Amino acid sequence: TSGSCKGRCFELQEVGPPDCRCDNLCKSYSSCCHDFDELCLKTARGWECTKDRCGEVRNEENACHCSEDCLSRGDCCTNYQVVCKGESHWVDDDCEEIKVPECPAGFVRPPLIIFSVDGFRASYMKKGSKVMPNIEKLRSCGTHAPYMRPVYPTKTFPNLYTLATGLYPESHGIVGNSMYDPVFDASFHLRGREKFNHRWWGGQPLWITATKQGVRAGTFFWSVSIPHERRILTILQWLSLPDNERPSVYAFYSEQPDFSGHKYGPFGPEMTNPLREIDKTVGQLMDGLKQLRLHRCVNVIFVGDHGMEDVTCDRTEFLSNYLTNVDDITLVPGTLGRIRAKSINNSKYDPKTIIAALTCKKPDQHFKPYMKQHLPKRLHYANNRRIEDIHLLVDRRWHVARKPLDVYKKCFFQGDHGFDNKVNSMQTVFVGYGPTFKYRTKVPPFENIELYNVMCDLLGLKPAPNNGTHGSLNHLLRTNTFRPTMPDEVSRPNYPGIMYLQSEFDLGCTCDDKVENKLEELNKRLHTKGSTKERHLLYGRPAVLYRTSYDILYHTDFESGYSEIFLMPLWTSYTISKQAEVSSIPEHLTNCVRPDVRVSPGFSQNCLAYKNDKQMSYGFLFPPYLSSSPEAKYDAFLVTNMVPMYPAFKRVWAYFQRVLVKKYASERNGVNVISGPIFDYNYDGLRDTEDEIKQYVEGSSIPVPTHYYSIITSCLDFTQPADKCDGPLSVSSFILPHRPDNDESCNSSEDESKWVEELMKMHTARVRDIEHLTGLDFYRKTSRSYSEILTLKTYLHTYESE
Ligand SMILES: *[C@@H]1O[C@H](CO)[C@@H](O[C@@H]2O[C@H](CO)[C@@H](O[C@@H]3O[C@H](CO[C@H]4O[C@H](CO)[C@@H](O)[C@H](O[C@H]5O[C@H](CO)[C@@H](O)[C@H](O)[C@@H]5O[C@H]5O[C@H](CO)[C@@H](O)[C@H](O)[C@@H]5O)[C@@H]4O)[C@@H](O)[C@H](O[C@H]4O[C@H](CO)[C@@H](O)[C@H](O)[C@@H]4O[C@H]4O[C@H](CO)[C@@H](O)[C@H](O)[C@@H]4O)[C@@H]3O)[C@H](O)[C@H]2NC(C)=O)[C@H](O)[C@H]1NC(C)=O
Ligand SMILES: CC(C)(C)C(=O)Nc1cc(C#N)ccc1COC(=O)N1C[C@@H]2CN(C(=O)c3ccc4[nH]nnc4c3)C[C@H]2C1
Ligand SMILES: CC(C)(C)C(=O)Nc1cc(C#N)ccc1COC(=O)N1C[C@@H]2CN(C(=O)c3ccc4[nH]nnc4c3)C[C@H]2C1
Ligand SMILES: [Ca+2]
Ligand SMILES: [K+]
Ligand code: NA
Ligand SMILES: [Zn+2]
Repeated sequence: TSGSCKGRCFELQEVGPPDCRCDNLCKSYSSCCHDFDELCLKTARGWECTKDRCGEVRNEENACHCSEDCLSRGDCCTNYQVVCKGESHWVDDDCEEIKVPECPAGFVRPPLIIFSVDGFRASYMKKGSKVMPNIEKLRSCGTHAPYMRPVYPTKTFPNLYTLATGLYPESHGIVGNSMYDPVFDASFHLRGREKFNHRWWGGQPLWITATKQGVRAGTFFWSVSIPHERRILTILQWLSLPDNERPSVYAFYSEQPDFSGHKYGPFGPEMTNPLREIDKTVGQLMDGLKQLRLHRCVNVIFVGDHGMEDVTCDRTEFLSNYLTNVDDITLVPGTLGRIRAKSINNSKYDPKTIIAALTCKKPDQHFKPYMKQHLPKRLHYANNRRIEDIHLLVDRRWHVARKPLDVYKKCFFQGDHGFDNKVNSMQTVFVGYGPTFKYRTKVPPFENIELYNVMCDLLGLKPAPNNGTHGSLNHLLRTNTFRPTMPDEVSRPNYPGIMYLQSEFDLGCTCDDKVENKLEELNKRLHTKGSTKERHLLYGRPAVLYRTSYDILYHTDFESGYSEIFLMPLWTSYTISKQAEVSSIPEHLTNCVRPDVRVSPGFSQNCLAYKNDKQMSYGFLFPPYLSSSPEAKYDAFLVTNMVPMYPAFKRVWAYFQRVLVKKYASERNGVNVISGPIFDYNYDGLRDTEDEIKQYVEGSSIPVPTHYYSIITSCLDFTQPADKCDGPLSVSSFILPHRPDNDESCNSSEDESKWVEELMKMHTARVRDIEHLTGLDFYRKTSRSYSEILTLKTYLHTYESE
């Protein structure tokens, strides 16, 4: 470490060791040159020009300069021009639209500066507005969302690395603020050097995507000791490098307001200061850019990782209050719980009994236990060996801790984060400002997984495969690199006619249906042939994006895509107008299941299988309850409308079909509903192939769904009915887990009106989540632009307050 940093402070291109370093990571590696702080971390005279300093003789020891050569040397204090040249601060200037990039010669593309702020809760934009004039100018003049949804867990590393990669934590591998990997036999902590081993960090983050494609990056790590002022001056110096050396993408990171927020709560009186400070740093950057003539050239993204909630020690739940075998578990504690065996050499560890002991045990309990595969699918928090089989979702405002000793042998804090990512307090911020973003534009809330695609667009890069839906944020941008196209249908449907006689079927099924007009039979003929298909299929048939064998089946009240491989529909589509009336399954038709004369015995389910199977009953995708007439109801009992359902789950499903659909049709002015099965036995969030199914209705080839979905669409303008909508659509969807019990809902021994809807809300989902899980592609035929449809497909209905 004997070498010098002279003239190589914060050098971008790296050197070969044991040879001393001068970059942000050097303190962490103990590899800094002995003159690092002296040369690279000057502080003399502070950060601002004062009037007396103007035009001075250059003293190389000052932190920044007011000397005449400073603009060209690229190292003035950010307020130099204001003080020494009578320029105005960036914030005081009117905002003027940036129609085209106004860049100095040599700039091949507008730079991107990612200004990331830790714990910057969405509502600070309104609530701290009086003290954040620079940020508020960015926000009102550029493009902003009311809030941006983080990913689960709403911790710092999982979310910054999601921003950088477009990946769910389960895919990028940073699934928590601390992690045990069972194959590394290693722990990853906020403290320590293990976290610096590359083996934890999957996917391809923006700085690597940028390099691999010939675009240079400034640092995406800043030392905690390096003050924010020196961080801004470093970015400003790099922006003054020669064309061949100068990076195109930059990052800034603020520890605030998160650092304070943990101490004082999200709205503690001590929070106003951190917000003033962040604002001042933004002011410095914008003043700096304006000096360099870059303030109408650079795209600036102001983005937070997660919000902040009120959490205190006395609001902790202790596992020792639930389990007696509390010493046989390791818990990752806090705003989420992850339990594994304290030792794998122990074959006396039983997760089922742990779960059981943690379920609805206290009238008011503030967490809920889940096997990871049972977590709401919208959290995408299962497909990683680092995520423990046992998970606890903790209520907002609470903590889980193992024993009382852990909170008083380790009250300090008033704020925390990490809860479910639909929680209002966890929402964070997005503002984009620059030539490539729109002018004075509000966009709807979106998920942070979408940004990697946009940052690649902004930089002319081709994104690595990721979890955003590329095009879903084209409406943020003035000019678009990416023009999305609908994927091609892989399998085209069959359209079978009447090909089988009743007596050919031997399904163990029975129906009371043999009751004694010519016009009446041509009417019904037109039905089985797609007459009301434009009423029940409002957005075109979904496209199957994989290779398979399936039949389109028309009926009076509904239309389906019936899979000959899975022996049940992939999808069933139907419209319930506001006027539509509910009826009951008449008594003689309770056990009614009818063969479908369009589909072979061999590609049909049978009732026998359901008899012999003591666990499994069955339900219907189009609900009998909602048939338009007594004759049409017979359609609802076709064996091709049937699906396997646990009796426990039928309680949920029956309430949704009998009560909730009609309610939605009344509130929304008609709804269109597409429901179907989902198979995700390997919990990867993607459609299972046949050979992945772990469970069949006993002694049959009838596969059992892990989940059931519905997509419920209507007109955004609810003065128009769902079936005659001229403009933007409105959607909400869910993916309900197909479970043999209702342990998840503590009050399920009450009437369905007390719990079912609360459960469905918990399992709300994006249409895009259902697409991954089914291999289907929806909304193929609408009057809407494809970009708008992508936005709709990424929409999540969250059921939170405002
Ligand atoms: C969100 O977006 C992401 C990104 O697009 C989606 O994830 C992708 O999904 C693909 C499908 O699951 C998957 O493709 C597979 O890749 C296998 C090789 O994987 C390596 O290479 C890639 C490319 O560089 C790399 O990204 C991978 O990185 C993973 O693994 C390491 C750890 O080992 C981590 O550093 C990293 O975080 C990442 O981990 C994640 O992925 C793995 C699985 O890949 C998970 O297990 C982890 O939990 C974690 O989430 C890897 O370095 C490739 O071998 C596969 O090919 C198999 O299948 C094809 C079918 O086409 C077939 O030709 C072969 O038979 C082959 O099977 C053989 O191997 C089997 C497995 O051992 C064996 O059982 C068989 O018998 C066969 O011998 C496959 O193509 C892709 O890797 C990931 N990418 C990422 C970044 O995660 C994700 O699905 C999206 N999510 C949603 C909800 O939509
Ligand atoms: C992997 C990495 C470097 C974190 C990353 O992706 N960074 C990235 C991507 C983009 C983007 N896109 C934009 C900016 C960046 C900026 O990163 C950085 O300089 N750092 C962020 C780390 C946060 N941190 C903590 O110790 C911490 C831990 C637990 C906490 N709870 N509550 N507050 C916490 C703070 C050290 C800071 C170093
Ligand atoms: C630069 C980057 C990748 C954004 C980063 O710092 N990421 C990050 C932030 C935090 C934190 N906090 C925690 C973990 C991570 C992820 O780590 C990684 O994947 N890597 C970082 C290692 C740095 N490195 C070097 O050879 C090196 C470079 C510069 C040096 N100066 N002095 N000694 C040095 C040694 C190989 C990189 C692999
Ligand atoms: Ca799957
Ligand atoms: K049964
Ligand atoms: Na229950
Ligand atoms: Zn924090």
